[PDB]
Amino acid sequence: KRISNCVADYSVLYNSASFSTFKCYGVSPTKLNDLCFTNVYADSFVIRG
Amino acid sequence: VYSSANNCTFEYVSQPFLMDLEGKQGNFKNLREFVFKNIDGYFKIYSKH
Ligand SMILES: *[C@@H]1O[C@H](CO)[C@@H](O)[C@H](O)[C@H]1NC(C)=O
Repeated sequence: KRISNCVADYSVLYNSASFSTFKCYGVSPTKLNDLCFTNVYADSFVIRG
Repeated sequence: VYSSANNCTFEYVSQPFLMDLEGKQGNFKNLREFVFKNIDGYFKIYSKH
């Protein structure tokens, strides 16, 4: 799924704690609201623990 | 208007517009002008009824 032409909102993404893994490779998640990107993609699949 | 499509990026809807689908042979009552431009890849629309 391609996400574009919208104001990014990761505030609800890191303020929650239901997730188990929040590792961000390449870029650091501490500054995400100050970074503007051209294309945002999102994959989704299920895998065992 | 086309046969098929494969992949693309942009899609816009804006506010709904209502026109009349009935065609006649009488004299015209409105004039519409449109200007399409492309500077640095930016598409420009200029119109006024
Ligand atoms: C769409 O697919 C074509 C392959 O025919 C590819 O060349 C093009 O880069 C793709 N467009 C995007 C935005 O990924």
